[PDB]
Amino acid sequence: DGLAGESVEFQNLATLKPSNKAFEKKFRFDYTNERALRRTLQEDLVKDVLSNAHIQNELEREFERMREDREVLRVIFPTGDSKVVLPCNLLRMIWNAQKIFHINPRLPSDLHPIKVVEGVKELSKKLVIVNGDDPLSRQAQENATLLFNIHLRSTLCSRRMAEEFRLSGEAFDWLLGEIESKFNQAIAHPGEMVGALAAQSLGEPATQMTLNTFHYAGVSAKNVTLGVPRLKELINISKKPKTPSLTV
Amino acid sequence: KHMVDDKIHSRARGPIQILNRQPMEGRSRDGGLRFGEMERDCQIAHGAAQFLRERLFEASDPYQVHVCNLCGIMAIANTRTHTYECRGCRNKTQISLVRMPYACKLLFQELMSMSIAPRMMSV
Amino acid sequence: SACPLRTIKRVQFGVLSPDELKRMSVTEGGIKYPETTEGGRPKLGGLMDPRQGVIERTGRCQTCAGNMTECPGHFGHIELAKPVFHVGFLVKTMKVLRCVCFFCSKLLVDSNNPKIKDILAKSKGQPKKRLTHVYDLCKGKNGGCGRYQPRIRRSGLELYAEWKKKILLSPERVHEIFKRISDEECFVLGMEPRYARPEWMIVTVLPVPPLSVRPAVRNQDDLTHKLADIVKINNQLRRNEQNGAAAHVIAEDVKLLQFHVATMVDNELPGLPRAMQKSGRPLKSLKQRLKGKEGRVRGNLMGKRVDFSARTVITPDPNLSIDQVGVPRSIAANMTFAEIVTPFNIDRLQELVRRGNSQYPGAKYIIRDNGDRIDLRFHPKPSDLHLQTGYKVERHMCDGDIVIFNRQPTLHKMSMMGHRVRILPWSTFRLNLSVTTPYNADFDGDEMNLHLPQSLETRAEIQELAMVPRMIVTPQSNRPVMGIVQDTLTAVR
Amino acid sequence: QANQKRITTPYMTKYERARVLGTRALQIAMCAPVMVELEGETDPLLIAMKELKARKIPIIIRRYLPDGSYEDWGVDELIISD
Amino acid sequence: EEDASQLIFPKEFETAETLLNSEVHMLLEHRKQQNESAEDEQELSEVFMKTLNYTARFSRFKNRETIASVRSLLLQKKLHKFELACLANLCPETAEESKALIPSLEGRFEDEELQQILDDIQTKRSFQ
Amino acid sequence: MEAAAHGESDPMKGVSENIMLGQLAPAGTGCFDLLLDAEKCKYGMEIP
Amino acid sequence: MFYHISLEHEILLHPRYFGPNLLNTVKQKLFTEVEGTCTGKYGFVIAVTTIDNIGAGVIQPGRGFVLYPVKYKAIVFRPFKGEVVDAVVTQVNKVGLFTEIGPMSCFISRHSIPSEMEFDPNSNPPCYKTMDEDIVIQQDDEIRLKIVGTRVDKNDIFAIGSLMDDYLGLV
DNA sequence: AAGCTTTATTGAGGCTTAAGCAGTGGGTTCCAGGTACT
DNA sequence: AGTACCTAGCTTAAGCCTCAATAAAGCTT
RNA sequence: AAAACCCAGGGAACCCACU
Ligand SMILES: [Mg+2]
Ligand SMILES: [Zn+2]
Ligand SMILES: [Zn+2]
Ligand SMILES: [Zn+2]
Repeated sequence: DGLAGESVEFQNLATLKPSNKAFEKKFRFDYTNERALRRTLQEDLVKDVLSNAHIQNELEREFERMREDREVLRVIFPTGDSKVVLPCNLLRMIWNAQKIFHINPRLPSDLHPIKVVEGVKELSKKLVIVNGDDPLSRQAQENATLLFNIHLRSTLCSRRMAEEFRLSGEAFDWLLGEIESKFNQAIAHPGEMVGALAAQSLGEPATQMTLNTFHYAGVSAKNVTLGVPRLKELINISKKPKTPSLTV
Repeated sequence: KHMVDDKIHSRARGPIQILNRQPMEGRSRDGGLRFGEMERDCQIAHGAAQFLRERLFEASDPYQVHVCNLCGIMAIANTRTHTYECRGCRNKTQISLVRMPYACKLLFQELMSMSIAPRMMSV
Repeated sequence: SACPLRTIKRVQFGVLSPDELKRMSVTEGGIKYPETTEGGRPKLGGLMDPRQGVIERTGRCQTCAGNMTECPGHFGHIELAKPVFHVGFLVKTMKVLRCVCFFCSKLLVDSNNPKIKDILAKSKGQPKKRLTHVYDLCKGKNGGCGRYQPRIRRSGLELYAEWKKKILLSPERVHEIFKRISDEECFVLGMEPRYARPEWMIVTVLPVPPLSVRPAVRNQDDLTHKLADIVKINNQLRRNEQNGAAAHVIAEDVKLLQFHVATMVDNELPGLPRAMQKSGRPLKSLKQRLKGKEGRVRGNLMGKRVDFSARTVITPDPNLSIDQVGVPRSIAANMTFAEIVTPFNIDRLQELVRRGNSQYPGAKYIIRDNGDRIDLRFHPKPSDLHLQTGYKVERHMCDGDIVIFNRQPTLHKMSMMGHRVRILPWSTFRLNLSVTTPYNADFDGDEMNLHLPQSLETRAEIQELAMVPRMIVTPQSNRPVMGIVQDTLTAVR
Repeated sequence: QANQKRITTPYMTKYERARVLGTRALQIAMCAPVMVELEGETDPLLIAMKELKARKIPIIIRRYLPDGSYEDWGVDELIISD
Repeated sequence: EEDASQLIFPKEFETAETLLNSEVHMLLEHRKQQNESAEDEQELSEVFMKTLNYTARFSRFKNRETIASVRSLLLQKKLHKFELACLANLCPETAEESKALIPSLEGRFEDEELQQILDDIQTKRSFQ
Repeated sequence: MEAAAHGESDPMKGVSENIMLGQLAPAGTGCFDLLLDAEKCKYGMEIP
Repeated sequence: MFYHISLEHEILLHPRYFGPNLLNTVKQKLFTEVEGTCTGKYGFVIAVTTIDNIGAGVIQPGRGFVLYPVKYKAIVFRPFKGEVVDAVVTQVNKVGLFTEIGPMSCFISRHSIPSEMEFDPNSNPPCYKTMDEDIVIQQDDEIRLKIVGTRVDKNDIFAIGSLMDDYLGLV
């Protein structure tokens, strides 16, 4: 991905592990309801969304991308877990933005949801891992930030922005700048000794992790062998491992 | 028995070994600390290439040797009369000066003693 | 000094040509005397040769004008009577002997072959893989001369040919048969004749390293004793074949000479008796000097002793920042930083110079513009203590200086940090508490190493990279490594 | 390669900044002219950091592409990391 | 190894370009003039004014226009730069003298044409 | 020896070649080279 | 022969001498350090015509100065083997003949001087002349000499002339 | 002559052997002995 | 007699030993 | 006799400690 290992944090993918109805209930941003729009947005913005159908079409299109993203994540993560490392802690910065701008989220918010969709799309263009314009670089850029963009859309969708976050227009503008600035700081620096860093990153834990933590049974019948010798058998390709095994 | 005055020692360009122009060993002979292999690896990981060069060459054993440009073997140089000739080649004009540690010069020397030519080309 | 300063872009490894070795040698007549010195003075042509290098301090080289420090040493050569193959290249020699025709000295593989052209097409730049393909291809032939494959077996060290008659095979026989392989013929086997030629693998002239390699302290080196055996036996062969020609003393002394030169390179021959000295200690050969963990590559080139370093026990101290280390005064009064004289600090540095050494904040070395050092601990005349812009002052380290602070074993990159120097009275390294966790040093008698970056440029390199605030978060597990020590943690809870 | 084909990262990464600071403080310590108006300092490293914040270091950095090519970025042209 | 009598030159002086005594004289005089101006500059080397006086004493073409005429006259004949420069500097008067001073001119040009070239040189030689 | 027997070369593009040869390795803070600007030196004033 | 070639040399600039005008300092450095010098390969460095190219300034790692590769047109002269060159006689000796070609001192020994061209110290100027007193080579004369060989010592070249071949001697 | 049989034949499975095996200080002992010749 | 001169396991490639298809060679009907 | 001791020219093996 081209991201250095210092400026990343454990984050939770909200798009992963809802039900289909739960996913739609939490992300679709149903614009048909009157009172919900009245409570969340200011009245000038409420009639703007209700009157125009182009905005409604765009809000439907971004949800289409989320279902596409939801399928992609489930293919990437067959296991039902979402604890993944990503550079920008989006939830914290949103919470950071809330306290900076004194949201008072009881009042209806005042940012146009079309600004959220347009701001996210512009932000995704600004986050560049691979330069160039040819489709080979475009695919690499898409694949480099595929996971981050899915998480970026999920946390900064129109429904959660107007319902559970309720940032302001200036706060959202600050949020986009902060995310862009922090993502550029997490880019791997050309010239980092990754090989030396990775080698120490594996050998340092090798001292702490026991030579024979597997003296005990481990799996009741199997002798897992996990330990320095198991690490050794992987570092040098041993054609005669101490305990070969299968998982049928 | 492990008191601190028996263990404290510092050094700045103290006595230098005779086999290779490196610092002594042990504080009894005013020896210096050894910047071992893992220390070199850690300074690579830090990316502090200039500090690594300083430690391993400038602060340990700086040395210079004259090598002719054609053949990668060290030549003979009279710095008093400024005569720089490579016996075997006799070029006397295409000869270069390099700054390389005395340990590396020694190593190349017994490599030549093994009939091996570490021909250094500066071009 | 007239030679331009250059950097080594590439180094090419090849065997020394015997003709090349002779001409580069400084011992023109060759080492013909087993003696070390003659009547208290170095004997020309002996083991210690004045042309070879500088013998003692306050002396000059006879080849160059070296002062025992600027003299790199000059090689000599030993024209031994009968050619000898030496160890190491023997395994490669045997493979070459298999590939080449024993009698016709031909490639034995008929390079006019699409199989070999396929191999050459595959082998563009890999010499060892090219030689492998051919060795497997060589198999068995007897192909052109007829009955020309003698199985070449190696008994002990000496290798002997054996048809299905067995005869011990002379090293000079190897030299004669490698003389015939052509240039492109060598390129098929993966040796460039411009750099490596098979006939050069047989050592027909032995290089003796200069005095810089083997030292003398009156007392001779272990390598010197072995070279004494080489020239003692070499002179024996030279006189035996000069007039004796017994054809049997030669048959044994050549083997004895072969053993000695072989052991000089590699001591631990697996099946051959280790060489011995009069003291009873096995002699350290050149290969033994390099292969060990205490050898040259690892023990001297990779990890070496360094000046400007201190080592003492650490004691905890919570009254200073995490980037500050409390070094003792005596260490600070013995460790110097080279500060450049500029008009900004010319007055401050002048104040340090007049203090001199043993006046803690002062200095001990002052360097002129031409690299001339003047000591300050011996009180020279005040006339040369003047300072102008351009001088160097090696002043004792003061507060705020940057040091590298590491603990063996250095496992990860947080085992070696840069700290700011604080001067405290007692004779220990006072460092902060949260720095313990990355170091794994629990003050139970642990002693620490402190390195000082001597140049100004490397000082900024550490300050922008190796300061402890800049590696609070690890890259291995994207989490902080400093943390809070136990006593603060329990008290804050 | 011209400025149209200038593909390296516009940000001054930490190794480049660390070496620029060292090589500029070394020059300042050797009586090089100072690019920025100093308010009175003796440590040349602080002067180099001040120049870094002023983006007035008279150094062009040559970034070697792994293929053999190289780009020439100005210090003022590079975006400072901090 | 080198011999200009049959035009054997080292590989280094293959792209070299020759100059006249008068061309060198005028170039050195211009450089001396710029040395007179552009203050805070020390005097030039001993070789500088040594060669300047050497080429001023042996100057044969007092005019830069004469220099241009000699070049436009001599370049279009098949002459090597060394032969052309030596002919224009030594200024022989007889074809035998020109062939003896420069033995690499044997058969390059007809002796009548060579004598005509020498007569042209003498015509454009700035007399004193 | 095997490199010497095969006449091998070494581009020294790695790290430890420069380390043992004592020259600066291309391992970060040294992966690049620095060029002194000509124009920016004109804009700087001389300190007293 | 007086040659106009392009030569490459590296100039070293300390930061103390950077100044507001940097390239003029490099020009002065080049105009000082190669002028009047002599190389065994290219001969006498007579003058630098025009500084052609100034290369990129590579700051030496660790050490302070910057490095400038410089290409420049230069007027040079190198003596050859086998050419007749005009010369000015500086001294006539019983052993040889001291002649001058620009900055180069040339020694024409008498054994390489024909038998007719004899030495006479009886004349007020010690000079070379024949018995017919037709060719008189004395102090401050304009002659032509046949360069046989050149020797370089202490970074300058001196040569040996001869008068064996025809049309050699006083002009 | 197409097929069977033999016989090298040639690539493909089984046995010994080097060669490596984390970092810095402090003390002790030993480095010729044996003959030979005055 | 004193002294100077001579003489504990490991692993893995790697070379080495043996064994079964197979086409050339010559019989075979 | 700059007697600028600007302050070691010994190595090897073994054992014992500390992390
Ligand atoms: Mg401890
Ligand atoms: Zn040479
Ligand atoms: Zn020497
Ligand atoms: Zn044959």
